[PDB]
Amino acid sequence: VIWGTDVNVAACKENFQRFLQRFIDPLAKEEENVGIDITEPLYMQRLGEINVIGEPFLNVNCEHIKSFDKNLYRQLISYPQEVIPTFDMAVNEIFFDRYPDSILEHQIQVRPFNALKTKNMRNLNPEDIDQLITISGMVIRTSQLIPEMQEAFFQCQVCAHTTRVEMDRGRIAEPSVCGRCHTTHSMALIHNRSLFSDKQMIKLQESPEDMPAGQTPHTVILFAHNDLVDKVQPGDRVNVTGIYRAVPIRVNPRVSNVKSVYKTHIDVIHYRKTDAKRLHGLDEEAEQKLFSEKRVELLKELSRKPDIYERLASALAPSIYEHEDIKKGILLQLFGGTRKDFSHTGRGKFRAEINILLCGDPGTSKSQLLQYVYNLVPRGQYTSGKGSSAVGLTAYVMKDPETRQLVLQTGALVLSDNGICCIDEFDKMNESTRSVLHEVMEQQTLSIAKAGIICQLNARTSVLAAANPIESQWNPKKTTIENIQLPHTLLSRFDLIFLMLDPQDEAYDRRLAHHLVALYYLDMAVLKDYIAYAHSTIMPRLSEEASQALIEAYVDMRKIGSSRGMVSAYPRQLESLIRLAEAHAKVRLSNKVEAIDVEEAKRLHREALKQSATDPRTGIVDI
Amino acid sequence: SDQVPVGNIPRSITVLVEGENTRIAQPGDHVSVTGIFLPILLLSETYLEAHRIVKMLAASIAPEIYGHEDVKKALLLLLVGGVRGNINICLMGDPGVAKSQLLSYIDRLAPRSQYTTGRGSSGVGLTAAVLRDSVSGELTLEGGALVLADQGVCCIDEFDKMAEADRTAIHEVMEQQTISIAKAGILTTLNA
Amino acid sequence: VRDEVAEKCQKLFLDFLEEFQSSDGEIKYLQLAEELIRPERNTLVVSFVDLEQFNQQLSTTIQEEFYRVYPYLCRALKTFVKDRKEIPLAKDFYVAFQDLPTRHKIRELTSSRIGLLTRISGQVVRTHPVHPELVSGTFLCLDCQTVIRDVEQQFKYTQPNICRNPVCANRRRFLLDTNKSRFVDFQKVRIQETQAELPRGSIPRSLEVILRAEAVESAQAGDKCDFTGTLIVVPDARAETNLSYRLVFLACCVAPTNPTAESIKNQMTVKEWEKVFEMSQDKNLYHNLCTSLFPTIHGNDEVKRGVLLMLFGGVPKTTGEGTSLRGDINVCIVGDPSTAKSQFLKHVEEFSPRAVYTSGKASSAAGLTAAVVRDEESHEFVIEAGALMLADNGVCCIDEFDKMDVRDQVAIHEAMEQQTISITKAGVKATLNARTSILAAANPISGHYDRSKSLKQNINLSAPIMSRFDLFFILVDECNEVTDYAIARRIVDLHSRIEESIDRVYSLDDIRRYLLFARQFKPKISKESEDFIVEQYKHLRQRDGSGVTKSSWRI
DNA sequence: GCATGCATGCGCATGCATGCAT
DNA sequence: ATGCATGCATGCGCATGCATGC
Ligand SMILES: Nc1ncnc2c1ncn2[C@@H]1O[C@H](COP(=O)(O)OP(=O)(O)O)[C@@H](O)[C@H]1O
Ligand SMILES: Nc1ncnc2c1ncn2[C@@H]1O[C@H](COP(=O)(O)OP(=O)(O)O)[C@@H](O)[C@H]1O
Ligand SMILES: [Mg+2]
Ligand SMILES: [Mg+2]
Ligand SMILES: [Zn+2]
Ligand SMILES: [Zn+2]
Repeated sequence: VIWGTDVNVAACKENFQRFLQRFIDPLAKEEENVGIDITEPLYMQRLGEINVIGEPFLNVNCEHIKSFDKNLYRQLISYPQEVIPTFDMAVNEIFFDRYPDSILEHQIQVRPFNALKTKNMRNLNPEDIDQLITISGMVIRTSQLIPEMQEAFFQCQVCAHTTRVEMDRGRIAEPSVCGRCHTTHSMALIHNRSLFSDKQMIKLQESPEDMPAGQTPHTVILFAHNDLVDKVQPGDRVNVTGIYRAVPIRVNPRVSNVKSVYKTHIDVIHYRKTDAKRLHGLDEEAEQKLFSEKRVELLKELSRKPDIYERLASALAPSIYEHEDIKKGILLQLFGGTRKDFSHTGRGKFRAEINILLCGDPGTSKSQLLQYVYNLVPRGQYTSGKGSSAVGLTAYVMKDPETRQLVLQTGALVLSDNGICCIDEFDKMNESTRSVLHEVMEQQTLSIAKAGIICQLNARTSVLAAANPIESQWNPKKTTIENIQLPHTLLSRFDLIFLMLDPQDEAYDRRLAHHLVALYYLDMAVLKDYIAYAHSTIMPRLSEEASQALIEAYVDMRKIGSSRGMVSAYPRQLESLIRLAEAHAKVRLSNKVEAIDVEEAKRLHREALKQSATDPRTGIVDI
Repeated sequence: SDQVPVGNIPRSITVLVEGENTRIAQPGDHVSVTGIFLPILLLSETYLEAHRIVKMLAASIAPEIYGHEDVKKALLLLLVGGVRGNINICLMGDPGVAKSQLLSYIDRLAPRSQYTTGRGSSGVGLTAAVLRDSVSGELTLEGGALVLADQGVCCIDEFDKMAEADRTAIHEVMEQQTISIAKAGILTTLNA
Repeated sequence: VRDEVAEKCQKLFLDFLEEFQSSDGEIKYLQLAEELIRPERNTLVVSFVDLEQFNQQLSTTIQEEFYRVYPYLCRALKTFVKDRKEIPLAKDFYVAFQDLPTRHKIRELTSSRIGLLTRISGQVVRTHPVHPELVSGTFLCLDCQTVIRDVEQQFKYTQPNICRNPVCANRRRFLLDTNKSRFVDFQKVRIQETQAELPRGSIPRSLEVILRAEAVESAQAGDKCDFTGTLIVVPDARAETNLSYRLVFLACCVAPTNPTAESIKNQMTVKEWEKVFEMSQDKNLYHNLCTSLFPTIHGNDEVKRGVLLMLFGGVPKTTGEGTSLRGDINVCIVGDPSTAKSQFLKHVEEFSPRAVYTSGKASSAAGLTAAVVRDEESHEFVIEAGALMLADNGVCCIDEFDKMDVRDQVAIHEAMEQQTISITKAGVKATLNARTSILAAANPISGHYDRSKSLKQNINLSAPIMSRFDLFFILVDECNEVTDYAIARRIVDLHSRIEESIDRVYSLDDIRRYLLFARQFKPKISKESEDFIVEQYKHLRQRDGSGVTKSSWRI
């Protein structure tokens, strides 16, 4: 080892070799130890799984290392650069000793993770330079691949001999003399015969959610190498484990003088997606290791019970009283509809997601529901009234930080792809901003045509909108359309519209007061697993009975809505019904859509608009 | 503003911070700094090197104002606060009953406080804006009056005359306690 | 020092060229190279599937070592053509390959594929003017007057490292003789990743391609093409005596992704011509095409016929006074919400090969018309085409036409009227042709069509742009039970049977081929047709009498 | 209640003049 | 001794904010 360190190579190697065979955790449960016998050593089983599959990478938790011993953990945290190759060679030796004749592409590498989490980046000090650090953040920019040279190829002008030079300390010393003809300065570098590696630059936005008073959000720059390139996408919330670096800045490109103040930099070695509070992402849904057979059996047994649907509506948000219909609609939005493909038909993309609007007085808990949905669902975005512009959404023109690449930069709606976008104070939004939503809510695509840029982007986003009456009060003398004041085209694209009113019931007031005062003084993991399994396994289909039921429901809806004063019906609404039915099919884990789902969708649609209580010929609601 | 001469504009100075003195000063604070005056290279540019930085019934709010006995306990409860436990208070009145003096007294009494008069601090004055850096040479976000008044008390005078966007931002602060900005070059959620 | 692999590749490729027997017994490549006598031809096209049937070892070596082997293959081809024919020694020759059985995504082009043979797909966004480029220059020493020839330039202006005379050892004084140098054609193109390869929340990536020699001619802007070539690093850690780089793609052949009446007839195969003839001799072509392009849409046959007539278009003419007569047709649609208004535009998108679609304020003024920017390697300027220019001789779809700004509407009116875009910016003055046909969708001011008001009072459109449109369609949602039942049947049938509910008579490719063949014709007007048109116009004008209720549009 | 005219900041590229580090 | 990076306008393209006019 280099001077200034107390790390001993042989001792660390022996310690890691012993640890890979001796470590056993009794507290580990089958909830996360999938396909591994807890009674047997864990990391040996992981190495066996690696041998079976052939993946040359192994993941090691830092907490396990600390539990085994503290000296090794401290040495690894302090000096990763020397410790990591020792771990790699020890793992390679053990793997080749236990499993001969195995075939791979290169030696096995080790990636540590779950080190001690720094609460805030701005709390770091120069003492922490070149140390292992873990971060939590959201990706907003990813650059293109950059090649970095590792070996250099040199050719002679006269004799044309082939030589190779390996980079050392980041600098390549080209030979000044030949090897066959001994001619001075006769060697020329060939770029295309060299060896290159991938490098990518990513940008993170930090949000530890426990910021001090008056602290603004922070932006961090990360660099990824090799296979880690393109493992994340913009809008994803990830945990990054890596190393902290400091790089000097030149005064100018053509002068060797550099500034005394250095530049911060971070190198990435590990990514983590799982979160203890949010739902599973799309990356996990494309794997088979998520669910153990016991949990699958438990979920299948639970799904057979009839009330589980309502049970789910009870388990969505226990902090908000009642509102069963709203919770059921939110659950149906979360499940979603069947994503059919219509490329051969020429009709184009078909929206399989549900958009929901909530209208009511300001003294309502719609904002709490929006905040809960935003915090619960990954890839969620939040906007409020006039704070967002038409150009703020979609994309806007910005130059590359170095050259004139004309780099389009994504907006809130694009970052909400395959996610949920919540809008509060939908009334204050201008017509220019609603013009974007007009295309987004239906075509699921955005067309951009500006100077030197012509492109189409995917905008598969489901929208939760909140609105208010004219005078912040629901005037009984005015009709629903008058109170809402929204265009028919905009309202027609919403699958469900929930009108929240105050009936002034004494029992309701007593219950609300009791719940609010008591606030002073199902398992989430089970719900997450059930939702993921339902969403990633079953593609519902509908039968003839559902067809006839939907036709009858459509004609009945048109007859009901023919009267003036109420919200009229359009053929598009019919499609909405189908989506809702499909959502119900995902609730019961049924691949076939039955009449029960259609009836439930019709009931929800009828109850959402309060059409039963509303006077059909005057448009005035009176309970 | 007290030391500014007649008809002039306040002047600015630059201070460098190193060592354990770092992370002491914050924007909007009244501070006293003891340091050395040194130039930078026959003209030269000057700067300061800091050595020490320092910060500068009970219902008796504004004894100068007669009456309003029941209008002063509410201000005390606002200052104390709840256990979200925030409190917002609005006073509507005919002109000449001296509402502004109470707001000024509240602003002076509170440790972290901001006071707004009207359109002179509208738009960019609230929320936040993106500006170049002195050291890094890149773009960073600087907050407005609401951001500075985080975990404090803000005072607004002539509330009815404010613009629609400012009123919507104030409503968002009151109900959600966070500001959401999504415009060209800005995509942030600020805690207020 | 000997390059053994290169020599073996030369030998095997020469043997393949000399020995490959076709299905008819002769050699295709001998006859193909017999056409290389002309000075305008320098590249020979060789198929890869034929190589797969000749030497798998040679195929693998070429695929895994394309950059190292390609100049030696060029030398072998030069020797072959020199042996087979009397050609001046100054001419050079190149080889191209087409039928690669695999494709790679743009985002899949990692650094591990540098120097290998790949085939990708993309969309052209911009093209640069033709230029000459050095290959191997000749340098004269200023000290000892020694002539140094055949120095490789690669991708930078590289002088000889040191004088080949050991005594001289001059490294900084040389003269370049342009007369004795070696040149080649060079063009730069920009390509964009297609929408089908876009991952979640990602913006399409841009790549740079370079075309040499005859391949420079093709790859026009706005096309969707497949390229075959290699990935090579170009300079843009530091070296020392005892490094910034970027990725650039070199392409060998460019092909259409999905592929003058006599020329069209000759190009088409026997079966394609048979299908065209079968289509031509059917009256139901007027009806069947309506079912072919719009299978799912129920009713609205008038809109379908108008769209077909707009697609086919007319014949433009010029007068003796210097004026020009329009030959294109523009169509406008107005209707109640959800009356299948936006489906026609999407169908035209999917069917037409050259179509650009815009909506409301999403397109800026610079987005339309064109832009002018600098050339990166010369004093010239290049023009970035707008939406209208990309849809030249095609169809441009505009949805939410009322939301467009007044300036944008004025620009659109100018484009419709003069059919020419004039740019006078950045020291560049130019005029460009935009012969497009516009299909537009609009909504009433109140959101519903007023039956008791005229068309002018229902749409917030200026009279000039209103008068330019040829056909206006109005759709009203009738509160009829039978229509609702019919629409519901079709919607539920489409949702129940994802792909089995379509019974198209002709495929879209056949329709595209027939349209391409038919658009070349220029029919004339018969004598009796003149009198018939005069009488019919007289009747149409007589319809405007005061004895009948007011019409919504005057003639 | 909203689109537009009139400043103004932002980010950028391009052209003209000059002053000296390798 | 010579060629180049930088300081100082200026056009280009754009978004954003304030005022008003129908
Ligand atoms: N109750 C009161 N006791 C003492 N002074 C008062 C009282 N009400 C008003 N004043 C005087 O009248 C003036 C009112 O001015 P100002 O505070 O600007 O009124 P407002 O705040 O209503 O616009 C103050 O200078 C204050 O000295
Ligand atoms: N005549 C019709 N035949 C079949 N489907 C229809 C018809 N009219 C409307 N639809 C259905 O209703 C939807 C209308 O949406 P869209 O065409 O976007 O309305 P608009 O273009 O008026 O905004 C389409 O998805 C289409 O499937
Ligand atoms: Mg006052
Ligand atoms: Mg439409
Ligand atoms: Zn040599
Ligand atoms: Zn010489």
